[PDB]
Amino acid sequence: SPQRGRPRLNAARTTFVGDNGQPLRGPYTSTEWTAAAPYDQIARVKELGFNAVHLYAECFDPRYPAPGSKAPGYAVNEIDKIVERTRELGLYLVITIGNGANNGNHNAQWARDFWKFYAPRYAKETHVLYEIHNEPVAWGPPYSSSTANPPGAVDMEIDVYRIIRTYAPETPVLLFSYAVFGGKGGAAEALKDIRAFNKAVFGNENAVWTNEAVAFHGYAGWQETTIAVEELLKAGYPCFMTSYAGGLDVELTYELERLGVSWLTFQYIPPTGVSDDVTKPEYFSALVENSGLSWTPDYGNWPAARGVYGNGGLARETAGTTRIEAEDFDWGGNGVSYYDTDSVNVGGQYRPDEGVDIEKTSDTGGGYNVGWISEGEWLEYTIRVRNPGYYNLSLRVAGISGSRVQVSFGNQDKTGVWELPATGGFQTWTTATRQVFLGAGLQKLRINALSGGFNLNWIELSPI
Ligand SMILES: OC[C@@H]1O[C@@H](O[C@@H]2[C@@H](O)[C@@H](O)OC[C@H]2O[C@@H]2OC[C@@H](O[C@@H]3OC[C@@H](O[C@@H]4OC[C@@H](O)[C@H](O)[C@H]4O)[C@H](O)[C@H]3O)[C@H](O)[C@H]2O)[C@H](O)[C@H]1O
Ligand SMILES: O[C@@H]1[C@@H](O)[C@@H](O)OC[C@@H]1O
Ligand SMILES: [Ca+2]
Ligand SMILES: [Ca+2]
Ligand SMILES: [Ca+2]
Repeated sequence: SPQRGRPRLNAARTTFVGDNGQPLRGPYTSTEWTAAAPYDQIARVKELGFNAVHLYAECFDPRYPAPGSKAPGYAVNEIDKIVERTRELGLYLVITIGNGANNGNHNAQWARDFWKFYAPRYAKETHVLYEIHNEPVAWGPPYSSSTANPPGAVDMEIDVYRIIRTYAPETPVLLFSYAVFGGKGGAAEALKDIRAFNKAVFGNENAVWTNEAVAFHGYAGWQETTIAVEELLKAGYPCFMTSYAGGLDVELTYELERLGVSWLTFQYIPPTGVSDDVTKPEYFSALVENSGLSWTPDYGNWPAARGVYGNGGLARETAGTTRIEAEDFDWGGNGVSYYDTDSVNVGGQYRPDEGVDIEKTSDTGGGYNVGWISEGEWLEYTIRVRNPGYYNLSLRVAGISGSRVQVSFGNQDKTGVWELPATGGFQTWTTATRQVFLGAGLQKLRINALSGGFNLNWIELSPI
């Protein structure tokens, strides 16, 4: 069977991982007011490096159970199709209740009845996880405050959890689905909610969860959301991102990858959804490609295996001058993180098992330079620009004759043709500088050798 094995908490207790130990990563679809996305459209997520699908299954009715209100269960035939199609495609599925125009709200009786019907229905589907309710409170913790808008969401979480565990004893549960989860303060407020949940459900405020995690969204922004997640992780509670958007929020994704946290992004499986289509490059694949983000996919060969050389495998951050040694190009290999015309490293130095040609340099500071740079060659360096704006881009270069380079950032040309002066010698060094406008974020710096005949020691960036 291609059916995926039950997700489980990882050893580090940071998130749910799959049957191969890898995080869950995926886009979303909806059966709230539309049919289930076709099989071939769901299949496309496998080629975009994903192994999961977020389903907004049904939208709640605030008026329920008043006359003419829409009851839960209306989409059952469409949800069954999503469950079957994900089963057969070897994908994980996270099912939740959506809100339509009523995000930051819920109807407790509607939620209890929804889960009463659906929990037993998919209990045995080992690829299916249950997320209690999307964004049930405007707009994050503490739900347990008597003045939360609206009140009683923790009672709903408790009640639905018990319903789920009665009929689906082994099914992973994602709790809270906080819209705005930000700062040490946010984590502290979430811990009030968690402690109250745990006391009611486990009889002990400090329960060690075996099959539950905190669902959250990214609307506090990447930095504050990352702080809040790190706090919650330190407190011993796993989490799972279920909805965020920047297109892909590359910055938060990078942080979640570092922290070992699974994620579902708010771009949709075609034909339809309320945001942006995940198969259009401008909303996902190009953002991943341009940034240098990498993970090992469950299916296919994309994204490429690559990353930062040195610096603990983390993106080199700008401030203040930031130096990137030419010899510290990203790992990933020929045609991926660099292109060299011969697979031998002719200089033999520093990285003898990659193709870039590297020699000891006599330049100030010593170390190494890239040499034997031939027309068409290129080198990539994954960096992170905190502050958007104009920077001085400096190349430390040498050459007997003049040469031409062009430098891209996130696959956008920032320099045009850049004529590098002859210095009269391959170890006679000069600094060439050009102003560039850089956008904020994780991005690959690419040196493109338009001609050969120059050596490159290092690259510098500093604000003008
Ligand atoms: O279908 C998914 C939808 O997304 C969920 O909200 C997310 C939230 O989880 C997080 O990721 O932040 C972004 C939120 O997205 C906003 O969601 C609401 C949406 O506007 C509503 O769109 C639906 C409209 O109504 C339906 O239209 C079709 C019709 O046939 C039906 O009867 C209508 O009810 C509604 O009036 C809009 O306010 C924004 O466009 C989007 O950015 C939601 O919980 C889930 O429903
Ligand atoms: O540094 C240079 C190299 O770039 C090449 O062009 O000739 C050999 C020297 O070591
Ligand atoms: Ca070579
Ligand atoms: Ca070369
Ligand atoms: Ca160097």
